[PDB]
Amino acid sequence: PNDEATIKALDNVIKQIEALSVIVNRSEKADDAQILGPNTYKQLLEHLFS
Amino acid sequence: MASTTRLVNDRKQLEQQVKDDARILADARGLNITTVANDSATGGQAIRNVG
Repeated sequence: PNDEATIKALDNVIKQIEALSVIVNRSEKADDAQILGPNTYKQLLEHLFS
Repeated sequence: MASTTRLVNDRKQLEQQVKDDARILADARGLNITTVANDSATGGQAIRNVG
Protein backbone atom coordinates (compact mmCIF):
# COMPACT_ATOMS: atom_id res chain seq x y z
CA PRO A 1 0.00 0.00 0.00
CA ASN A 2 0.94 3.60 -0.70
CA ASP A 3 1.18 5.64 2.49
CA GLU A 4 0.80 8.96 0.65
CA ALA A 5 -2.88 8.39 -0.16
CA THR A 6 -4.16 7.70 3.35
CA ILE A 7 -2.74 11.03 4.54
CA LYS A 8 -4.47 12.88 1.71
CA ALA A 9 -7.79 11.17 2.46
CA LEU A 10 -7.49 11.99 6.17
CA ASP A 11 -6.68 15.61 5.32
CA ASN A 12 -9.73 15.88 3.07
CA VAL A 13 -12.07 14.30 5.61
CA ILE A 14 -10.82 16.45 8.49
CA LYS A 15 -11.00 19.65 6.45
CA GLN A 16 -14.53 18.88 5.27
CA ILE A 17 -15.78 17.96 8.77
CA GLU A 18 -14.29 21.16 10.20
CA ALA A 19 -15.73 23.36 7.45
CA LEU A 20 -19.12 21.83 8.22
CA SER A 21 -18.93 22.62 11.95
CA VAL A 22 -18.21 26.36 11.66
CA ILE A 23 -21.27 27.62 9.76
CA VAL A 24 -23.88 29.04 12.13
CA ASN A 25 -27.55 29.94 11.70
CA ARG A 26 -28.70 33.43 12.68
CA SER A 27 -31.47 35.73 11.47
CA GLU A 28 -32.43 39.35 12.09
CA LYS A 29 -36.00 39.60 10.83
CA ALA A 30 -38.39 42.24 12.15
CA ASP A 31 -41.96 41.80 13.42
CA ASP A 32 -45.21 41.96 11.45
CA ALA A 33 -46.34 45.05 13.39
CA GLN A 34 -47.17 48.46 11.91
CA ILE A 35 -46.32 52.11 12.55
CA LEU A 36 -49.76 53.64 13.25
CA GLY A 37 -49.28 57.23 12.15
CA PRO A 38 -51.45 60.04 13.53
CA ASN A 39 -54.92 60.97 12.30
CA THR A 40 -57.83 63.33 12.99
CA TYR A 41 -61.60 63.16 12.66
CA LYS A 42 -63.52 65.09 10.03
CA GLN A 43 -67.08 66.37 10.38
CA LEU A 44 -69.80 65.97 7.77
CA LEU A 45 -72.11 68.73 6.62
CA GLU A 46 -75.12 69.56 8.78
CA HIS A 47 -78.13 71.86 8.52
CA LEU A 48 -79.63 73.74 11.46
CA PHE A 49 -82.65 75.98 11.97
CA SER A 50 -85.12 76.94 14.68
CA MET B 1 -9.48 0.50 15.66
CA ALA B 2 -9.59 3.87 17.44
CA SER B 3 -11.42 7.19 17.28
CA THR B 4 -9.89 7.78 13.84
CA THR B 5 -12.06 4.96 12.47
CA ARG B 6 -15.25 6.94 13.13
CA LEU B 7 -14.71 9.95 10.86
CA VAL B 8 -16.91 9.00 7.89
CA ASN B 9 -19.92 8.29 10.10
CA ASP B 10 -19.22 11.51 11.98
CA ARG B 11 -19.32 13.39 8.68
CA LYS B 12 -22.57 11.66 7.72
CA GLN B 13 -24.26 12.67 10.97
CA LEU B 14 -22.90 16.20 10.69
CA GLU B 15 -24.19 16.52 7.13
CA GLN B 16 -27.66 15.35 8.15
CA GLN B 17 -27.72 17.74 11.12
CA VAL B 18 -26.59 20.69 9.00
CA LYS B 19 -29.20 19.92 6.35
CA ASP B 20 -31.85 19.88 9.07
CA ASP B 21 -30.93 23.09 10.87
CA ALA B 22 -30.48 24.90 7.57
CA ARG B 23 -34.19 24.28 6.94
CA ILE B 24 -35.71 24.68 10.41
CA LEU B 25 -34.80 28.38 10.42
CA ALA B 26 -35.32 29.18 6.73
CA ASP B 27 -38.27 31.49 6.13
CA ALA B 28 -41.52 30.16 4.68
CA ARG B 29 -42.47 32.26 1.64
CA GLY B 30 -45.32 30.77 -0.36
CA LEU B 31 -45.59 31.35 -4.09
CA ASN B 32 -48.63 32.30 -6.15
CA ILE B 33 -50.10 29.49 -8.25
CA THR B 34 -50.49 30.38 -11.92
CA THR B 35 -50.65 28.74 -15.36
CA VAL B 36 -53.87 26.77 -14.74
CA ALA B 37 -56.01 26.10 -17.87
CA ASN B 38 -57.80 23.34 -19.76
CA ASP B 39 -55.19 22.22 -22.30
CA SER B 40 -55.51 18.42 -22.26
CA ALA B 41 -57.53 17.68 -25.38
CA THR B 42 -57.45 14.19 -26.91
CA GLY B 43 -57.32 13.57 -30.65
CA GLY B 44 -57.91 10.56 -32.85
CA GLN B 45 -59.93 9.50 -35.85
CA ALA B 46 -63.71 9.81 -35.87
CA ILE B 47 -66.21 7.02 -36.46
CA ARG B 48 -68.10 8.48 -39.45
CA ASN B 49 -71.04 6.10 -39.67
CA VAL B 50 -71.74 4.86 -43.18
CA GLY B 51 -75.18 4.33 -44.62
